[PDB]
Amino acid sequence: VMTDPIADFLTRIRNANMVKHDKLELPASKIKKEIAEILKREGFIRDVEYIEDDNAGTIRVFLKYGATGERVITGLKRISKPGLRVYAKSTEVPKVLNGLGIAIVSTSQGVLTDKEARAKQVGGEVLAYVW
Amino acid sequence: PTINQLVRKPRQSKIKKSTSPALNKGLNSFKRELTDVNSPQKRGVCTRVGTMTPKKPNSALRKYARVRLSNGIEVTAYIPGIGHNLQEHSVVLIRGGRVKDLPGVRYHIVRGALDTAGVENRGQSRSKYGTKKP
RNA sequence: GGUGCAUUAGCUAGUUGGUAGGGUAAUGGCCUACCAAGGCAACGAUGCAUAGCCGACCUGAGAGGGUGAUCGGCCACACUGGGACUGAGACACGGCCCAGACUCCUACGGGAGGCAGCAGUAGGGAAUCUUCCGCAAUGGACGAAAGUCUGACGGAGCAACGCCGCGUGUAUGAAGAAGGUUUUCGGAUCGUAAAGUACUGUUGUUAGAGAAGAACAAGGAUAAGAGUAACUGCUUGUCCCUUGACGGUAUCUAACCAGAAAGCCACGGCUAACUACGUGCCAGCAGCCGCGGUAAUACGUAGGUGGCAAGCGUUGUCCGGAUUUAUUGGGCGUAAAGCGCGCGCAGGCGGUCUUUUAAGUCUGAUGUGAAAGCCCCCGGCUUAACCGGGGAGGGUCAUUGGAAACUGGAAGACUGGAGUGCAGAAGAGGAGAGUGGAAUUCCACGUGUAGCGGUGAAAUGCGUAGAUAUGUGGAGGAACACCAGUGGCGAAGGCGACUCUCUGGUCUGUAACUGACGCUGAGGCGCGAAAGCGUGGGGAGCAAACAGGAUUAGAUACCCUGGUAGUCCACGCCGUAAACGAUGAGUGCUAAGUGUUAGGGGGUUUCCGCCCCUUAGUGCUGCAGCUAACGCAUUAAGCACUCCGCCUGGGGA
RNA sequence: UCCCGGGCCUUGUACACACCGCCCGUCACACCACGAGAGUUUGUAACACCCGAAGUCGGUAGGGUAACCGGAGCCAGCCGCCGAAGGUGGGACAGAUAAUUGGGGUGAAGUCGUAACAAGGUAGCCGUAUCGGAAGGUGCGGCUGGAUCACCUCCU
RNA sequence: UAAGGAACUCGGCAAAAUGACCCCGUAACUUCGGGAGAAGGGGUGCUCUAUUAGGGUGCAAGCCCGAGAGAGCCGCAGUGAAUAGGCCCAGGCGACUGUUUAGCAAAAACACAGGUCUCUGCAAAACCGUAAGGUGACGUAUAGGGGCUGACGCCUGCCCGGU
Ligand SMILES: [Mg+2]
Ligand SMILES: [Mg+2]
Ligand SMILES: [Mg+2]
Ligand SMILES: [Mg+2]
Ligand SMILES: [Mg+2]
Ligand SMILES: [Mg+2]
Ligand SMILES: [Mg+2]
Ligand SMILES: [Mg+2]
Ligand SMILES: [Mg+2]
Ligand SMILES: [Mg+2]
Ligand SMILES: [Mg+2]
Ligand SMILES: [Mg+2]
Ligand SMILES: [Mg+2]
Ligand SMILES: [Mg+2]
Ligand SMILES: [Mg+2]
Ligand SMILES: [Mg+2]
Ligand SMILES: [Mg+2]
Ligand SMILES: [Mg+2]
Ligand SMILES: [Mg+2]
Ligand SMILES: [Mg+2]
Ligand SMILES: [Mg+2]
Ligand SMILES: [Mg+2]
Ligand SMILES: [Mg+2]
Ligand SMILES: [Mg+2]
Ligand SMILES: [Mg+2]
Ligand SMILES: [Mg+2]
Ligand SMILES: [Mg+2]
Ligand SMILES: [Mg+2]
Ligand SMILES: [Mg+2]
Ligand SMILES: [Mg+2]
Ligand SMILES: [Mg+2]
Ligand SMILES: [Mg+2]
Ligand SMILES: [Mg+2]
Ligand SMILES: [Mg+2]
Ligand SMILES: [Mg+2]
Ligand SMILES: [Mg+2]
Ligand SMILES: [Mg+2]
Ligand SMILES: [Mg+2]
Ligand SMILES: [Mg+2]
Ligand SMILES: [Mg+2]
Ligand SMILES: [Mg+2]
Ligand SMILES: [Mg+2]
Ligand SMILES: [Mg+2]
Ligand SMILES: [Mg+2]
Ligand SMILES: [Mg+2]
Ligand SMILES: [Mg+2]
Ligand SMILES: [Mg+2]
Ligand SMILES: [Mg+2]
Ligand SMILES: [Mg+2]
Ligand SMILES: [Mg+2]
Ligand SMILES: [Mg+2]
Ligand SMILES: [Mg+2]
Ligand SMILES: [Mg+2]
Ligand SMILES: [Mg+2]
Ligand SMILES: [Mg+2]
Ligand SMILES: [Mg+2]
Ligand SMILES: [Mg+2]
Ligand SMILES: [Mg+2]
Ligand SMILES: [Mg+2]
Ligand SMILES: [Mg+2]
Ligand SMILES: [Mg+2]
Ligand SMILES: [Mg+2]
Ligand SMILES: [Mg+2]
Ligand SMILES: [Mg+2]
Ligand SMILES: [Mg+2]
Ligand SMILES: [Mg+2]
Ligand SMILES: [Mg+2]
Ligand SMILES: [Mg+2]
Ligand SMILES: [Mg+2]
Ligand SMILES: [Mg+2]
Ligand SMILES: [Mg+2]
Ligand SMILES: [Mg+2]
Ligand SMILES: [Mg+2]
Ligand SMILES: [Mg+2]
Ligand SMILES: [Mg+2]
Ligand SMILES: [Mg+2]
Ligand SMILES: [Mg+2]
Ligand SMILES: [Mg+2]
Ligand SMILES: [Mg+2]
Ligand SMILES: [Mg+2]
Ligand SMILES: [Mg+2]
Ligand SMILES: [Mg+2]
Ligand SMILES: [Mg+2]
Ligand SMILES: [Mg+2]
Ligand SMILES: [Mg+2]
Ligand SMILES: [Mg+2]
Ligand SMILES: [Mg+2]
Ligand SMILES: [Mg+2]
Ligand SMILES: [Mg+2]
Ligand SMILES: [Mg+2]
Ligand SMILES: [Mg+2]
Ligand SMILES: [Mg+2]
Ligand SMILES: [Mg+2]
Ligand SMILES: [Mg+2]
Ligand SMILES: [Mg+2]
Ligand SMILES: [Mg+2]
Ligand SMILES: [Mg+2]
Ligand SMILES: [Mg+2]
Ligand SMILES: [Mg+2]
Ligand SMILES: [Mg+2]
Ligand SMILES: [Mg+2]
Ligand SMILES: [Mg+2]
Ligand SMILES: [Mg+2]
Ligand SMILES: [Mg+2]
Ligand SMILES: [Mg+2]
Ligand SMILES: [Mg+2]
Ligand SMILES: [Mg+2]
Ligand SMILES: [Mg+2]
Ligand SMILES: [Mg+2]
Ligand SMILES: [Mg+2]
Ligand SMILES: [Mg+2]
Ligand SMILES: [Mg+2]
Ligand SMILES: [Mg+2]
Ligand SMILES: [Mg+2]
Ligand SMILES: [Mg+2]
Ligand SMILES: [Mg+2]
Ligand SMILES: [Mg+2]
Ligand SMILES: [Mg+2]
Ligand SMILES: [Mg+2]
Ligand SMILES: [Mg+2]
Repeated sequence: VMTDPIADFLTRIRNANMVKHDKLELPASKIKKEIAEILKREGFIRDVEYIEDDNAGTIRVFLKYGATGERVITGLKRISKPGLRVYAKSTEVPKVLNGLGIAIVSTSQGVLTDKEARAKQVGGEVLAYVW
Repeated sequence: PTINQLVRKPRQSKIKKSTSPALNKGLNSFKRELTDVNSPQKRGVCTRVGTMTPKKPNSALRKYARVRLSNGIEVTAYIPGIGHNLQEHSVVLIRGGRVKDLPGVRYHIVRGALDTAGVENRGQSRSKYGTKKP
């Protein structure tokens, strides 16, 4: 059965990148909103829209490629799996690809990236690595 | 395996095996029981001196000894160098080292430490074979 | 919070709790009488084995792995067992009593002992030091104080055992001394190293000067205080005097001497460094690959070279390389590795939204994590080692204050998961009872004459007691011709003649209903081809064992003629297979092309038929992706998450 | 069509010194480790009874006795519980040893056959039953990890 | 009957030893019932607390039954007499309980439950009798007669020339 809806978000984007698909849509959730919204802030995804329906709504994401078809996202990874959750202190927040990537952290002040977390001295659950 | 599987029974590593069992064993005469202490050399009195032939394709005649160690274990040693002076009922010092050609020989007799004397007319590599400066 | 074994499953009876009392510095089954039958354990009790614990040490990029000697903290022990006295403190290392083993003295009645204190002796061992000098400094016990005691402690002695420092000489000097070693005999190398000239004394030898470690205490004068009727006396301050085992030690300056001071291992590759002679699978070498059989860069010796140097090699033990137990950081189609399959307790994991809580999570303050050690910054020893001062780090730690995104708890809400309802469909799914037709065998009777059967060839065998063939009838048992199809059904094994009875599951359509009711699942419980086992039947064909005939050098085989258990049925066991897709179960995503099974929708058409779309199965071909390759590829061996099983060189096995 | 030598293509291979290849098992000899064995012998931790020193505690005390008011109290002696060592008994566990025996491993040259690798000369393998000097043969069910020999079906 | 304790003897033959009740504890092996009273140990008398605590009987009077304890007392000895299992280790034979030579042999012999072969379709075969008449049987192949083997477990091989 479905045991990790966040992992599906991470892997659906990865599966669409390989075949250069220009868009995708998937069932919506509150936590997926920030993750999808965060990616738009650093240009990892070209756009995002919400569709309201009966069950839970629907979200579609517009993937982004450079001129002459280079991927903008070269990898997505899930860290804190349901089988082994991980937590990071204020000084333990990593730097994905030596600052050229980002990490999504679910702090007590909201879901925000690794760079912003070290500016507020808070920790939380590390959710994903995007580079 | 999965983390839960890896918690119910953790990972057990392999155990190495020593190649010189007799060197790392002791004896207590009061209790007649072997004690477990490591040791770089052991001494004993040899009970038989002779030769056998190595495995194929070598064809020489290798000079060995049969020593009874101080802790009461009967082992087979090997005399290096050209010519020796060993006889039955002689006290010698053995040390670790296996010879490949010989099937059962697992130890080396050190030369120049006890009743066994150094090699005659050795000019170089003299620290081995126990020959003093000429 | 820190160890191995499940090839160690139960353990316990003052044990578990209660009531009254005793005892202790103090609570308490600590002890006693009564009452009840409890307590612990698969989150590993009990038992066996091993072990003092920690700060720390070695290694490692780190996470970890191994260790617990020296220095510091705690514990236990004092020849082996037991007991108590004295005391603030002991069940007491150089105290007592009893028992035991051992040594010694006895006048035979009896007595005396305990180095795991500092030295030292014997023994064991591959292996570890002097039967030294002082209380001068520090700290102890007693004393009012000098002072006494202190094998604590300061020093000295032995051992290259380790770390650190630098001495065995510097500069100039030949196309190049002699002599080794090689040479296609000209030369090359040792070698600027010799020899020569000039210079230095760290070290050496001799002789002269000679520290710090010393603060003291006590004793003598004073001064000021508290207390005094007054002193003596007490507290603080300043002057005078006094004490060194090391030891004439460290350290300076005076002179003479290149003179007394370099070894160890390797040179085929890994791995820096190659030529001669001797030997001839011999002697021998070796960590692995492997070298040696009359031209060995690998054996032995020389010359030369290369690594280090007061050293250098070998052995033993630990970590690394080893991702070779993989949390960081591996895997299971064919290399080791998916249980034969299901039903499921415990456990692990879990769709969407709102409010609240604050266990997990993040953050601030306080207390603490000793000293020494690693690390950072300064300073002293002529430098270093070494020694001081300050700091840092080190915790799933305790008290307390915050945050609410995520996991958890509580209260509600929803329908994409799951299940029920309603309308259809297909199927060798299972158990029981009965029936059918071909064909083989046997039996009875007509017809009929000499062979039949069998093989690569034959023979055994059957037949004139009349076979084989043929026509008619009877008895009995087992399997179900065509249909039949990478077709169907089932969890797997497996299920194929027909009818009826009793039963399980699945697919499609609808959106009425409940509202997360789910997935996996160690132990447990069931099913499970064939052969095999027990009891009672049945027995037509087939056929292990067995018999005969051939083949063959032999033929305990293949081939031929016969043939018993078995194969069949009822009940009860057994529990295995190349039980295989050599591929665990659940879920989602990711080009297409084309057959086929069971359904649904739409367009053409009167139907039929053709086409398109869609759900669940079943085959083939192929992109991205994966793979060591073969190959897999929407029925993944691709991309991901959850749970279970299993693997860590071969043989032994 | 066969026998010999050779040339191309394809198929299978456990062969590469290349089929004059490779390789399995019994038997004879020698050595090594392990299990069983009528027995023998060392050791560990307990348990149940018998006996029970020292000692603390409890009871008496007829013998001895300065402090306190002959009295009290105290002490010796005796008695009771608990109790180390010792003795007896049946079990548990661990090691060593033993006539003989069972499979296993090593040894280039010994004897017997040739089971597997090619269609290995009867395709091989898996479970099971029986038989045979030995590799192994045969029956029943299963697999392809089979080149094979014929009509049909799907893909290119 | 001192000391010894099988040295006697074909052989521990005979004798000696254990012996009741209550409590603790108990091995190999096993057909799971056993072995087992395994083995090996401990306690018993009298007085007081005491017509006990508590039970049976009765309407009550009363009568009967009698565990645990404590304190004591006496003997060399407390089921103080008589009566009352000795036990263990290993092997052969027979599975077991049973039967046998009145008057020499009680056993390893016979029997047995079980196995197998064979005969018998009923006026059955088999047996007694010259026959009638009977047993078998007021039975009917899951029944009846005869031969051999003898619980149970694993098995039962080759030969049909001779009789
Ligand atoms: Mg050498
Ligand atoms: Mg603990
Ligand atoms: Mg109390
Ligand atoms: Mg207690
Ligand atoms: Mg324990
Ligand atoms: Mg590493
Ligand atoms: Mg560490
Ligand atoms: Mg020491
Ligand atoms: Mg001692
Ligand atoms: Mg006291
Ligand atoms: Mg003591
Ligand atoms: Mg003392
Ligand atoms: Mg003590
Ligand atoms: Mg002391
Ligand atoms: Mg002493
Ligand atoms: Mg004594
Ligand atoms: Mg000493
Ligand atoms: Mg000594
Ligand atoms: Mg010695
Ligand atoms: Mg002093
Ligand atoms: Mg002092
Ligand atoms: Mg004083
Ligand atoms: Mg003294
Ligand atoms: Mg002294
Ligand atoms: Mg000292
Ligand atoms: Mg030194
Ligand atoms: Mg040395
Ligand atoms: Mg010369
Ligand atoms: Mg020359
Ligand atoms: Mg000098
Ligand atoms: Mg001088
Ligand atoms: Mg001087
Ligand atoms: Mg002083
Ligand atoms: Mg003074
Ligand atoms: Mg004064
Ligand atoms: Mg004054
Ligand atoms: Mg003063
Ligand atoms: Mg002087
Ligand atoms: Mg000077
Ligand atoms: Mg000079
Ligand atoms: Mg090199
Ligand atoms: Mg040569
Ligand atoms: Mg070499
Ligand atoms: Mg050489
Ligand atoms: Mg040389
Ligand atoms: Mg050199
Ligand atoms: Mg040095
Ligand atoms: Mg060294
Ligand atoms: Mg080493
Ligand atoms: Mg590792
Ligand atoms: Mg691997
Ligand atoms: Mg898998
Ligand atoms: Mg294989
Ligand atoms: Mg495999
Ligand atoms: Mg499977
Ligand atoms: Mg559950
Ligand atoms: Mg959730
Ligand atoms: Mg939960
Ligand atoms: Mg510290
Ligand atoms: Mg400095
Ligand atoms: Mg320091
Ligand atoms: Mg410091
Ligand atoms: Mg919230
Ligand atoms: Mg709140
Ligand atoms: Mg539904
Ligand atoms: Mg059916
Ligand atoms: Mg059926
Ligand atoms: Mg018919
Ligand atoms: Mg012929
Ligand atoms: Mg006929
Ligand atoms: Mg199915
Ligand atoms: Mg049904
Ligand atoms: Mg049905
Ligand atoms: Mg179906
Ligand atoms: Mg509703
Ligand atoms: Mg399930
Ligand atoms: Mg199970
Ligand atoms: Mg069967
Ligand atoms: Mg049967
Ligand atoms: Mg039968
Ligand atoms: Mg034959
Ligand atoms: Mg036949
Ligand atoms: Mg059956
Ligand atoms: Mg098996
Ligand atoms: Mg299996
Ligand atoms: Mg199958
Ligand atoms: Mg398998
Ligand atoms: Mg899967
Ligand atoms: Mg799937
Ligand atoms: Mg399909
Ligand atoms: Mg191995
Ligand atoms: Mg192994
Ligand atoms: Mg040609
Ligand atoms: Mg090869
Ligand atoms: Mg063959
Ligand atoms: Mg046969
Ligand atoms: Mg077959
Ligand atoms: Mg094949
Ligand atoms: Mg007598
Ligand atoms: Mg007597
Ligand atoms: Mg006696
Ligand atoms: Mg006797
Ligand atoms: Mg006699
Ligand atoms: Mg006799
Ligand atoms: Mg008698
Ligand atoms: Mg009463
Ligand atoms: Mg009596
Ligand atoms: Mg009696
Ligand atoms: Mg009998
Ligand atoms: Mg008689
Ligand atoms: Mg009659
Ligand atoms: Mg008659
Ligand atoms: Mg009659
Ligand atoms: Mg019958
Ligand atoms: Mg029988
Ligand atoms: Mg008989
Ligand atoms: Mg039987
Ligand atoms: Mg017979
Ligand atoms: Mg006959
Ligand atoms: Mg005949």
